[PDB]
Amino acid sequence: AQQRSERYVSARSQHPAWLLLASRRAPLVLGCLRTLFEEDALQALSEMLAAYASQATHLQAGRELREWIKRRLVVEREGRIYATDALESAIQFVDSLDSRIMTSTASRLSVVQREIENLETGLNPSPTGRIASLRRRIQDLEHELARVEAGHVDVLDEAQAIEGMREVYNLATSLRADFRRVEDSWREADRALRHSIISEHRGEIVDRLLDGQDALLNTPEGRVFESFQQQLRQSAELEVMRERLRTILRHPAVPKALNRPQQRELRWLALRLVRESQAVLQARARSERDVRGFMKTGLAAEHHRVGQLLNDFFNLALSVDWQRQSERRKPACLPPVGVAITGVPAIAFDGLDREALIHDTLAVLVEQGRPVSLGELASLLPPAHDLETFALWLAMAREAGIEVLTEERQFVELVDEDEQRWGFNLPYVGLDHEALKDIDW
Amino acid sequence: EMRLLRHHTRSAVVVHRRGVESSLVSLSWE
Amino acid sequence: TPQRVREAVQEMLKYGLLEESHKPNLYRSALTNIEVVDRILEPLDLAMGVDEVRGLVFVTVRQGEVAEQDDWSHPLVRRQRLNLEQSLLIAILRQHFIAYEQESGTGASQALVAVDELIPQLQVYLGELGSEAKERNRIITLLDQLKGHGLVSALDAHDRVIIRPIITHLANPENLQALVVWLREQVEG
Repeated sequence: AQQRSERYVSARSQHPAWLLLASRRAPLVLGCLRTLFEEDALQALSEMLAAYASQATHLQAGRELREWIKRRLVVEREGRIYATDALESAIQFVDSLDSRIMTSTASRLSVVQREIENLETGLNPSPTGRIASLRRRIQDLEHELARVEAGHVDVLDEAQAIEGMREVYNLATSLRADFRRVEDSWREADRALRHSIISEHRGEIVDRLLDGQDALLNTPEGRVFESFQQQLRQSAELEVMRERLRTILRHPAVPKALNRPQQRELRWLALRLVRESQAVLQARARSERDVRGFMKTGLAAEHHRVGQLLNDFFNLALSVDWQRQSERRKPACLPPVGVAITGVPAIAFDGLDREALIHDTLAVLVEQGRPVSLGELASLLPPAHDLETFALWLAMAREAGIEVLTEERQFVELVDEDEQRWGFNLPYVGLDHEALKDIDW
Repeated sequence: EMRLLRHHTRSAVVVHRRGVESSLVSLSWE
Repeated sequence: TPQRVREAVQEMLKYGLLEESHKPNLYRSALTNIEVVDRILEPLDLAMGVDEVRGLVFVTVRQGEVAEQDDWSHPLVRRQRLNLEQSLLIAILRQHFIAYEQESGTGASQALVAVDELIPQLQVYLGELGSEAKERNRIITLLDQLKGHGLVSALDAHDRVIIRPIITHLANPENLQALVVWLREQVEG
């Protein structure tokens, strides 16, 4: 009994999912992670954490992400973040607290009894009992056929149909729970293999493994997945199953049992399962290819020796005084590598941009904080193109609802690049920041 | 094409609509 | 003399190294003319090192009959010597590069490390300053000093630095052993 307590203590100390449960900001993190799986992740996490001060932002988000990566909650391959089984387990536990489909049903008992009978019949090697069981089943089927031909077609009740639908959905949707587990097992097997190779470096083992074309990364989960997908490759029963499901879906009791998302999930079981099964073979192939490429490099002995030397240096580094500037600035002995030259031998595009102009005009309006007409705005911010700007200001004024007067004229003199003069007979406008502060552009 | 327009034009009329109403404004240059 | 050979020699001497990922033509031209490049660089007391596995062509000081030419008295050498603080930082970066290289496969990837990750490990040896600003400024100064030697690049918008593969030839096991022996002698008396 105490062994259970010790194991619980160890699990609380170690398992990353429980640590995520114990995290203070678990709700936001879980919401973000669940939404994403349906670099930029840091952006989304910071944006979500923004309007949740209550109770840095970028720095704290990065620190949390790196801590979780160190905790192996998520993995990083080249530039992308990928999930593990623990994330899905935690998500399931969290969202299961709302509503759970009951299993203690008579229909489940019937299915269990049928499966038990099937197992007991299948495991028997006797050639006589199987024949007797087949005869009994045929006799029972003939009795049922005679009773049906007597006019006793049995139609189940409403509650019975609802319970059957719910149980079928519950049992069917559980096929996709083990996918990440196989990938995690393959990754950990690959890491163990690389550690063994580097620890060993012996070239004979590398040559033998490269010569051998046998599949590496052998785990029982791989064999189970292979058998499952091999039986899944037979579409003959898949078509019948899909047709039966689509026939079932057209029943008046459906809206009373399953919501829209459940019906959508049930409608496309077969193709989705096939595609998901296919999606793992590419990952296995890439893992094997990367392992073989790493083996062909033949630098394991080099890395082993350099690691040993670095460990020796870092062991020596604990016997020096880093509190002295003179010692820290004492030159060492390292030849110059990659020495460059000694500096010298000692001898109608572009057009117009709108966003920048809008932002600068907004900044001027907010900094001045007073009504401004077109003349002053032109003076403070001389334009490159005289047109395409007056129109923009007038459009902003009209859209914002700020009134524009046309009975009076303001004369603005502009000079282009090639000298000369132009005069604009603009009407009068007054621009303020407060009115237009809440309109997108 | 406002760049080419400015070469061979001497006036402009801007039409803007807000809500279900519209309005016109006149300009010039020289 | 072929024009491509001369251009490759000029570029390599100007920059100190040639990378196939950025200059594949120069890398191939200089790689296929090792004897010619050696003959050209012999009067200059320089030597060429090639790493086809990592695709790099660098220039080092040619070794003469002199037992100790110090590798820093060459007239064409412009850079300053290396002290112990920068040496420890380089060793830590070498360990980071080893960690990056261990779990790496086919494909083009780069070794990027954040400053905040590097801060505590160097604080372990050097110590800790009163404010985080002081330590951050010290780390930035050291990173700039090492970037002057071409080992890293400038910081990006996300407070990260890139470790150039040249450190692999800077921290080769022979130089590592020599520096370890020298430091051991420094500590012992």
